[PDB]
Amino acid sequence: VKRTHGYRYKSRKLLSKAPRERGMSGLSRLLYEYKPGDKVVIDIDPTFISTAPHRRYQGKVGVVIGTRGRAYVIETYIGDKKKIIITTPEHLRPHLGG
Amino acid sequence: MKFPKSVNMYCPRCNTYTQHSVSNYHGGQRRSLAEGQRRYERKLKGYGSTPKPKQKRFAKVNKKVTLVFTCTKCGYKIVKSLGRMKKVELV
Amino acid sequence: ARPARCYRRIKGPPYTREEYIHGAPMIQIPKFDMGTTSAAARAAFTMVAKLVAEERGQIRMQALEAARQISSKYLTKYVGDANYYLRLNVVPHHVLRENRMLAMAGADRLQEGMRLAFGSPAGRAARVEPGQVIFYVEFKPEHLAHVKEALRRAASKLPIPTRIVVEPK
Amino acid sequence: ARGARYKVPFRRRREGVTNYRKRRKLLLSRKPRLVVRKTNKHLIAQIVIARPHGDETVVGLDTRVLSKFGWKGDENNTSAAYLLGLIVGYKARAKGIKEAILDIGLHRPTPGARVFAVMKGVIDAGVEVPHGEEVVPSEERIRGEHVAEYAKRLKEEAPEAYKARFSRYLQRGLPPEELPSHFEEVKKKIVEYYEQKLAK
RNA sequence: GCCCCUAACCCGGCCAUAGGCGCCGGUGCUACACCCGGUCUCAUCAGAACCCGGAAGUUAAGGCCGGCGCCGCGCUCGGGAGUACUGGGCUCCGCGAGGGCCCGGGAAACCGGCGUGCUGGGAGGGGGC
RNA sequence: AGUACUGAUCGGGGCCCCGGUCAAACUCCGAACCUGCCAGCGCCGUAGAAGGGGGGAGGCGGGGGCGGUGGGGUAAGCCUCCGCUCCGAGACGGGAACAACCGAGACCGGGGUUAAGGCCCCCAAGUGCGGGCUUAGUGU
RNA sequence: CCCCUGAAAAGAUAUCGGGGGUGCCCAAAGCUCGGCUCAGGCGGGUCAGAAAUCCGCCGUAGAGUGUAAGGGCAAAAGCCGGGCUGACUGGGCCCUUGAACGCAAGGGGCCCAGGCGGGAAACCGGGGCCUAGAGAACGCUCGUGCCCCCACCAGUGGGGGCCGGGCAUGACAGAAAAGUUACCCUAGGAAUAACCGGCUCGUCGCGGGUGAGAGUCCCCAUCGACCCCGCGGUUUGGUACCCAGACGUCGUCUCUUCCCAUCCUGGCGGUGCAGCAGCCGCCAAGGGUGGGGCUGCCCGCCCAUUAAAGGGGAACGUGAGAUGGGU
Ligand SMILES: [Mg+2]
Ligand SMILES: [Mg+2]
Ligand SMILES: [Mg+2]
Ligand SMILES: [Mg+2]
Ligand SMILES: [Mg+2]
Ligand SMILES: [Mg+2]
Ligand SMILES: [Mg+2]
Ligand SMILES: [Mg+2]
Ligand SMILES: [Mg+2]
Ligand SMILES: [Mg+2]
Ligand SMILES: [Mg+2]
Ligand SMILES: [Mg+2]
Ligand SMILES: [Mg+2]
Ligand SMILES: [Mg+2]
Ligand SMILES: [Mg+2]
Ligand SMILES: [Mg+2]
Ligand SMILES: [Mg+2]
Ligand SMILES: [Mg+2]
Ligand SMILES: [Mg+2]
Ligand SMILES: [Mg+2]
Ligand SMILES: [Mg+2]
Ligand SMILES: [Mg+2]
Ligand SMILES: [Mg+2]
Ligand SMILES: [Mg+2]
Ligand SMILES: [Mg+2]
Ligand SMILES: [Mg+2]
Ligand SMILES: [Mg+2]
Ligand SMILES: [Mg+2]
Ligand SMILES: [Mg+2]
Ligand SMILES: [Mg+2]
Ligand SMILES: [Mg+2]
Ligand SMILES: [Mg+2]
Ligand SMILES: [Zn+2]
Repeated sequence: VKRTHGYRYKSRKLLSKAPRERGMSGLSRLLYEYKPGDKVVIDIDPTFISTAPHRRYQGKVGVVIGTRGRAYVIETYIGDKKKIIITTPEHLRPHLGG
Repeated sequence: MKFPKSVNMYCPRCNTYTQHSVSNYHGGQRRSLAEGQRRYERKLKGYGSTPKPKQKRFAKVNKKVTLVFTCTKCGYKIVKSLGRMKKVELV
Repeated sequence: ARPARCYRRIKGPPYTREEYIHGAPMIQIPKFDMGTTSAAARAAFTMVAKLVAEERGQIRMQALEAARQISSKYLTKYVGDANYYLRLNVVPHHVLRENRMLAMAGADRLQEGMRLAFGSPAGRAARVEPGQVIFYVEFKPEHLAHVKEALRRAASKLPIPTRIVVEPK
Repeated sequence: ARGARYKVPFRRRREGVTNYRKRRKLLLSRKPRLVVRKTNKHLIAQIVIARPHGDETVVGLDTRVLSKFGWKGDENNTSAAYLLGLIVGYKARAKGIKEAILDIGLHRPTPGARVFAVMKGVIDAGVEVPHGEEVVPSEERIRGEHVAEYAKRLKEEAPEAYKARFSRYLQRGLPPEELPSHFEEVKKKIVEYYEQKLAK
């Protein structure tokens, strides 16, 4: 049968967690104030999956464009198309490679 | 599923939350003076085959549950759909 | 049954999850350890003989059973059960499938040819690697000739080439 | 504990001091937190800014600071809570904080509690802290009239029980029946001190 | 005010080197506690708890610090092992499934060794400005 | 790789401990490898990168070799996916013929040198050189 | 449509591939605040018990979380209690369906304004912890607006319009729809079957290894359980490469040739070979292998003989040679 495409349709390994990673995660990712121009990494947190971006954006580097209430607007690229990911800080990490 | 016969709900005309009575939606009777009905009777007059399609195969098992909320203060009516399921019981 | 050459070659992933396999056959091998199995009495035995695979392939459960009977019968007749320990080291976890039109086995088995070609279960096999130890014998050094003969007779019933390796415990 | 699959909780959770659900909700505010903590002897008031590598405490004080202004009441009654809140609010206003969110931790938010007394003192010092109108204790309890009434009844009824139950007040030189007036003098001292400091 | 140094207390970060079991100690002016009561705020079947008011008692317990053994855990440590596996090339072997050579990468289990919280801010205390 | 979660599975010893066999729909660990951003190298680019607009399409039947034990199948010059390359749409040398195997990319004419492969004759180039094995015309 | 696997550690990924589910259900199974801790085990306790309520110790989740599968969850996302209806009104942007790369509906996320609920506050609430339960045009109906229009002007009744909800197409990017043809006709197709041919050999025929067991004893004179390795292309099947402007479809007759895995004839050996006979193996294809009864047959069975009355290939040899019983 042709592949079904739910919003989380091949995400077993990506949303699984190791036994040492179980439960709540630390709150330090909430406390990063990203300014426009900052570089972030999209690293999905499985405990907050309802606000997480799609699996195709995991491990991608984006640029903060603005803030919308409590989320951040991130301009990234999927191959060659420009995509906008609006996500909260718990799925983001600061990019240290410049 | 059971739904109350009265709810507290925002009223756009009152611009505040008021008590709304709850009833089932009932479609009105088709009036013969409607433009589409007039065109249909015109098409029905004369010789020929049956002039319009008529569905034979139906697939839905339930209709979308439609309810009318009437503001008790001003009589404003809000018709909403609760989704496709069996008929609700007003309680 | 089909010839064993039909299932000798490893051609796909292992098929072992019995909670997903419908109508998986039972393992017909009745016992796997022969002779004096208690380690307190195995302390007497000092020689280890090993029938070891030479190629990679699949051995059917019936082939493993036939080798087991021939070796165990020889060892009982000529060494006695108190003087050896014999273990069939592999278990037939893999489930074999065959595509054939047949009796009441599903409505998709009544369509002929390669349409709906995923076969039904047909038997069990043990997937083995080169150098894998198929048969393990512990014995006293005086019975070396009889143990080698039993291993040769067991090897005659298997679908892949093997060899006998003798060493001390 | 036993086996690799056991997940040890957070250190502060297993020591029993941080509710991380409530802490996450507080951290969503992005405002400074007025942390109020109770001990058996003192009250701790802090203005904290949370940072990714560790919280930063702008101002922190327990009720030992009231001795600098000459407090002779108990260390952690409602009046002491109010005075501590006043001092912490004035210090925070000096250091530039104008708004804060109350953080009571594992304590219960019962109305008229000492945490709300501290919050009322902070509000009166000039720092805005959001709150309901029904949780701050009455002005009588803030002045300490409940302590005075209890001391008066105890002195009338069981004088030896009065001496036993308020020995430290008598050692300090303030009978518990004179608590409201002394609270008024100390509050006047603190207000005058920090208002002159703010003017200068 | 400000700088430096520093226990137990408060707010944290990473979230077992931090956990678990057992044994042996230290700590008590202050701080943290156990503790003493229920008039008031508040609370329940229950002042146990929560909440309030205290200070007679005690370091017995908690907390914090030091030592030992075990379990678990961690490590860019030695072995396992350049092994398993693998990116590229081949008129190289094998009947064949497969294997081999060259260039480039390179584990894991397990065994032994070592380690068994580290750290940011504040209060308090000490020394200067 | 492991058998620690979910399952199977053979023995020993006292529900646990020890050894042993497995997992497409198991996972503490975990490469090669692929991939995102930045800096550099390399190369391309002002004789014009990125980006955009307009006209006209063909085509929307593919195939071969090699690799994913790819998944299926007894197997198939079999069915269905993934990647490089070649045929289709590519001359030419070798392979005894032979689209896709090896070499190699052809404007025309000539000279030379090499690639694959070959050098007893057919057939250009060796009845070339050292050691060893085969007696089956095995084999070439 | 949705989940896991296939899927080869970015993305994408198919088969009448494997394991399953969906067309709902719930006024609480939705929102929020607080308290608590589950399965299970152990000790004590009136009726009381394996299991009721009670006191305590252990208990990493071994429970529960509506519903598939996967994932998540312990001062909670579970259980109980309090208060509620945000399953809200008007709008915007983004993600996915739909990869890079055009493209419905549906679904999810982030917000602004209005007005609320819970809460001390922070904060959350635009249904269900997350990934499924989903429907264009035309027509009709309902809600809404001091709303717009209806032909020279005004009025009355009536009609239409913009915005939003519903009534449905499940073949779910949306015709309203039963057979039969052997009486058949057309346009094409080796993109696609039937015969032969090709590939493959499961099946079929044949050969070998092994030796439990039988053979009075004795594995191997003669067999050969349980298994395993092969060969042929002699049946059947698989596939669909060639051939639809056409290769005449079974059997028989007639005639020639080839193979050997040999039925007799030549040679040899073993024997459980006394003789007569029989059985088994090897070389060997020069010759022979016939006449009848039964069925269209091939095959098969039978009759009387005989040294014996072998089996196969040749476009299932041979219909521009016949025959025409069968199909
Ligand atoms: Mg698709
Ligand atoms: Mg949701
Ligand atoms: Mg395969
Ligand atoms: Mg293994
Ligand atoms: Mg990959
Ligand atoms: Mg196509
Ligand atoms: Mg290809
Ligand atoms: Mg050639
Ligand atoms: Mg020549
Ligand atoms: Mg992928
Ligand atoms: Mg659901
Ligand atoms: Mg809750
Ligand atoms: Mg689509
Ligand atoms: Mg696209
Ligand atoms: Mg959908
Ligand atoms: Mg006119
Ligand atoms: Mg369609
Ligand atoms: Mg064809
Ligand atoms: Mg055919
Ligand atoms: Mg023909
Ligand atoms: Mg056969
Ligand atoms: Mg034999
Ligand atoms: Mg055939
Ligand atoms: Mg042809
Ligand atoms: Mg023709
Ligand atoms: Mg012809
Ligand atoms: Mg013709
Ligand atoms: Mg012969
Ligand atoms: Mg013919
Ligand atoms: Mg003819
Ligand atoms: Mg002819
Ligand atoms: Mg006829
Ligand atoms: Zn109204």
